[PDB]
Amino acid sequence: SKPLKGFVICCTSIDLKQRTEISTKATKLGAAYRSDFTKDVTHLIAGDFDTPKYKFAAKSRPDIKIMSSEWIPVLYESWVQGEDLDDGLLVDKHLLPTLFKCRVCLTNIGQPERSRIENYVLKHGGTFCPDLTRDVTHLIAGTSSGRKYEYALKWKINVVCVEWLWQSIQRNAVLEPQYFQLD
Amino acid sequence: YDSILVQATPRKSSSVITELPDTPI
Ligand SMILES: [Ca+2]
Ligand SMILES: [Ca+2]
Repeated sequence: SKPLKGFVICCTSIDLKQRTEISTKATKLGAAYRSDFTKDVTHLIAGDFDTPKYKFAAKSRPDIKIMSSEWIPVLYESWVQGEDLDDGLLVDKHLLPTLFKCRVCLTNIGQPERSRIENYVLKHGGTFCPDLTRDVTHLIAGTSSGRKYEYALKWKINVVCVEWLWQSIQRNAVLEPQYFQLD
Repeated sequence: YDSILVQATPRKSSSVITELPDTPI
């Protein structure tokens, strides 16, 4: 009858057209839809991590599931084809990757730590960057010196300790950089 | 509960045009 009864869905950094598609199909599935991020939101469909909505969910609402943009269209298509939906409602198969849109660079960290960090960045949906460029989102710095570090500061790129990575992975969300500032 | 934690992202203003792109090839 209504597979998404009890769900309350909100979007962040989703283009208006795809937002209307999600809004209409989620409502058809029995969910409620919110344009504002209200207290009763249960699922946040996100197209970026650098938004006030994403940041609030990551900071304060671990109960809220952060979903990729194709979750509702895929779920809707399966239902409208009369396929049988299990209890999970495909939520786990369409969680947004933890490091979605992250481009991670490193400095002042030895081997074998460098190889391990790259492994986990890729495993959680991010891009690993051997060179620092202007579109790097996070520079993991073992200490606050060297050319990568100085130019990250010049270019206004986040500089964090490696605990940013481990705790973002454990939290299943990108955490804000000031929580992981050096010194 | 409809208390607003974070407001919806505002639709961007028209913004005065300052650049016209190279004609695509
Ligand atoms: Ca997405
Ligand atoms: Ca840690």
